[PDB]
Amino acid sequence: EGPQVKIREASKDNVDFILSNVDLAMANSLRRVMIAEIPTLAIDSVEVETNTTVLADEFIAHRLGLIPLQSMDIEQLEYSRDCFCEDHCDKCSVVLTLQAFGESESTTNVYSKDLVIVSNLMGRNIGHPIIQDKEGNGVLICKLRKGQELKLTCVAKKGIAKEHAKWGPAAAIEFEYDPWNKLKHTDYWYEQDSAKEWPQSKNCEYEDPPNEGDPFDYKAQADTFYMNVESVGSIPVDQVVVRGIDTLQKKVASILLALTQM
Amino acid sequence: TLKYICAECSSKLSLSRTDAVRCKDCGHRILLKARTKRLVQFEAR
Amino acid sequence: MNAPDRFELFLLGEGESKLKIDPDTKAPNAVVITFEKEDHTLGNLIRAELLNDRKVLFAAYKVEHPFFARFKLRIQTTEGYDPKDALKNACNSIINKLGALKTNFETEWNLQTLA
Amino acid sequence: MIVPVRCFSCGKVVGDKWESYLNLLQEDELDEGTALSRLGLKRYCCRRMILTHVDLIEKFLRYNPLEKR
Ligand SMILES: [Zn+2]
Ligand SMILES: [Zn+2]
Ligand SMILES: [Zn+2]
Repeated sequence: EGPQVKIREASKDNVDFILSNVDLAMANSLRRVMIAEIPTLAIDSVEVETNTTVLADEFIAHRLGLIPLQSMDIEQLEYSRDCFCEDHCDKCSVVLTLQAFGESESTTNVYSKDLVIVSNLMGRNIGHPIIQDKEGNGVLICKLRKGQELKLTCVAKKGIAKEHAKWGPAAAIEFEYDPWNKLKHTDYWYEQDSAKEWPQSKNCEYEDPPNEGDPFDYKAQADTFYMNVESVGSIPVDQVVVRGIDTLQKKVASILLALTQM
Repeated sequence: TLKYICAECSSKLSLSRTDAVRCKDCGHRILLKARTKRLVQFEAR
Repeated sequence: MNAPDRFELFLLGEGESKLKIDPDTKAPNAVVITFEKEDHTLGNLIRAELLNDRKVLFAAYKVEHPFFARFKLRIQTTEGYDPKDALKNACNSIINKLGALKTNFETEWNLQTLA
Repeated sequence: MIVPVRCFSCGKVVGDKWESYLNLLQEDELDEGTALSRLGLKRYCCRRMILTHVDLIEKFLRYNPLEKR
């Protein structure tokens, strides 16, 4: 008993589902947590040893921080802030290394597949850059003319999208409810006829259209929200949803614990 | 001594205080100081 | 230059607690609870779950300034009902609903084969 | 300068679709809209991220390296 879920489409990066028998506040809180509160791994620190490219050092550092990294086992990693090491260690970070040289007469593309994990992952499933396209080359980090070199070391910690958007695993989250406007939560702007000028949403097929003669239902509340969660690739989309629910539950549990302890 | 690079040749030179600032290989009078050896830290944000 | 550190949005600073409760003098049996390092995500959910309670006369929240991640929540209940108890019940209900939703979503996902 | 790693608005990773986009435009003679749709860019935020990019790094690559090894 509780909120009911029926998922229409499932993919490697998109899940389209219906969330019924739930409050609007709960659905919105889940959406916000999925956007902002899910921990993830991303490159945080960059030591540049050699950069003879045409791009600035912090330009490339910014690009590297935006590289999605595998975060399946991120819960086994610790935050650098509450780790007893000095700067970074193996219990709270993953160390990658990029080393590219322009030995070819044509432009040499530095991809994210060239990143090499140097730290000992200790059996975890974190750190590997996420590869999505068919060619097997990841994000296009940089380009090198002949003779140009780029040597650098990245330290990746775990963070959340609140601290910086590079840790966000959620991409866009479609969220809709009441496609027929039976709750009258919007007043449709129009010129001649509102119904004709406003295209029907794809979810209108999943609810009964209004009868055009019945009186306004002033007791009906908002439920049955159609939500489509996309994944950047750091974690599988189903894990995105599950970890969002877990994070919200942890927040409420922390509220309870603080209240009880005080 | 301190290391420099010819603006044109890209050749590496070592110059002292009394040395005239020119490229030995080509005579170019424009030199760029070499990259520092101390590590540089960048926040990836 | 004057920008604050982003971790101040969610990390409690030195010498401050997550919750502080102040009795309200405007109306009887009312409290105002300040939540630190929180925002709408928690406030709206808590307020709505409080409004589902039948013995809660008044429940509202506000984020006084976007710059600071904190919000105030005013709760007034009927006589003989501690507003702290109302907050506990709302939180327990939210946790139960989220657990049920997690179970249902896991079961629904396991039913898939095209993923 | 060089293709952005992620879409500014939603955060979809579009830095790995620049070469595929150029290949689709050149080799397959697809128009821009169909190529963008083929790559999976459906929201117009991502579509403007990839469609309006100007690849200036090529010009930067024409000048001889300052520090050549
Ligand atoms: Zn550590
Ligand atoms: Zn010279
Ligand atoms: Zn986008």
